[PDB]
Amino acid sequence: FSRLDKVEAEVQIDRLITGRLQSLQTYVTQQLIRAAEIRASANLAATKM
Amino acid sequence: NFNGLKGTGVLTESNKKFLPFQQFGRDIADTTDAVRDPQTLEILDITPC
Repeated sequence: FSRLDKVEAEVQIDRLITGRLQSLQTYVTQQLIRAAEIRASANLAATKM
Repeated sequence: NFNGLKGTGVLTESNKKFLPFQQFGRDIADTTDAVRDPQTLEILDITPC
């Protein structure tokens, strides 16, 4: 934005938004998959209790 | 804006010592986190407000 117009800046920015957004959907999928393992543990810990 | 480096944030005096040839400090995300003021050769940290 310090160096390009509202016409070619967009063509670059669109690739930062795509990449970073894919880096969120990846992190959230990893957290959901791990949350399911911590839950299996929490359900065993409640049963041990 | 410093030397064309647009941004938004709160500026505060840094304890970071830049060597004579540096103008910008970078963080782990490669964003400019500190800058040497071009008129008076002292260092500001840049922080998001």
